[PDB]
Amino acid sequence: GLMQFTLPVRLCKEIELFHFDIGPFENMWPGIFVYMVHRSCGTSCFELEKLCRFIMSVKKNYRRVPYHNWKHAVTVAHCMYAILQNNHTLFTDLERKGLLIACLCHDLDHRGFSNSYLQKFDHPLAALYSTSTMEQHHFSQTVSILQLEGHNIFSTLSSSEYEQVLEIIRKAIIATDLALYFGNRKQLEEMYQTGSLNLNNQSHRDRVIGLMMTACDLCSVTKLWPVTKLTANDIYAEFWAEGDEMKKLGIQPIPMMDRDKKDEVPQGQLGFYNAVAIPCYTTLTQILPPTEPLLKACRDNLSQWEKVIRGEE
Ligand SMILES: Cc1nc(OCc2nc(-c3ccccc3)cn2C)c2ncn(C)c2n1
Ligand SMILES: [Mg+2]
Ligand SMILES: [Zn+2]
Repeated sequence: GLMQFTLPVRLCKEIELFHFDIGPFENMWPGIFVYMVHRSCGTSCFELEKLCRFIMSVKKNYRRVPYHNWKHAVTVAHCMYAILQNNHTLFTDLERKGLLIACLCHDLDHRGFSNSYLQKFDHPLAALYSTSTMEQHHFSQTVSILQLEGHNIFSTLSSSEYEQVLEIIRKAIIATDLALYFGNRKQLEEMYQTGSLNLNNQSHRDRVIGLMMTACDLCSVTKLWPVTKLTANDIYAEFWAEGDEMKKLGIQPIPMMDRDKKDEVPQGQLGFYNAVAIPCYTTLTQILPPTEPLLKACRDNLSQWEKVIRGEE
């Protein structure tokens, strides 16, 4: 009970900032997550022993893929920590509990391939889950790990609080299917502008948590430029492997995934910032004003990709 995680001074300070990078020391990432749960949620949200066992089972179930790996899990949870800490009073006790766990679990057992690739391959997961294929898998893997002996971090919740938190997690993880983000953000855009947005309406809160999940998931575009740029290499290492596997099925991949079209990456990043990232953080900032630093960092990174295209880097 009296056992805090403490971080070295630089991390204790920088972890509070949206643009924090969790570092290359994998052994510190569990501690960083527990620290974040303790500050976000409280020192008795979870039994430390069960939480430590849950974290290590989650870690084991992330694969050694270039991008959709344990580092991404913890990175996405940190962005959620920063959103929750800057919006203290807007979220319930259950939501704070559920959303850091959701973020840690959101890409469990990811193979480095898109929903499209699984469907074109005719992977068994594409028969079991016809839409949001990997995301329904990720939720399935989260429930599996929660049911291991000694891994039920929610055991101290009442029956209906348990049902509510697993429902928060399920929706939060499904919302990371980027195919669903575009319509979710359009509806939030409409609701905010006509003034119908009501955070006491559960269907509206679901939508806002969905958008928070997209914001945390895309948060590589909200880091300092050297982090954004080096993370983009890991992102494209997966896309280009998927592209190779598309070519093995006799399907020309989209250019994003074709390593033969590396030269078009900077123009492809502009499209991504303009069509996905900037609109994501703009609507998030309209709904949750203290998340503005994410939008500001995203715009700075857009300007850096604009400089790459102008051959100034
Ligand atoms: C940082 C980042 N970038 C992404 O896509 C960039 C992207 N490159 C292209 C492209 C590249 C080369 C040639 C032609 C087109 C298109 N587009 C959308 C992401 N997609 C999902 N996530 C999480 C992403 N995060
Ligand atoms: Mg995912
Ligand atoms: Zn993700």
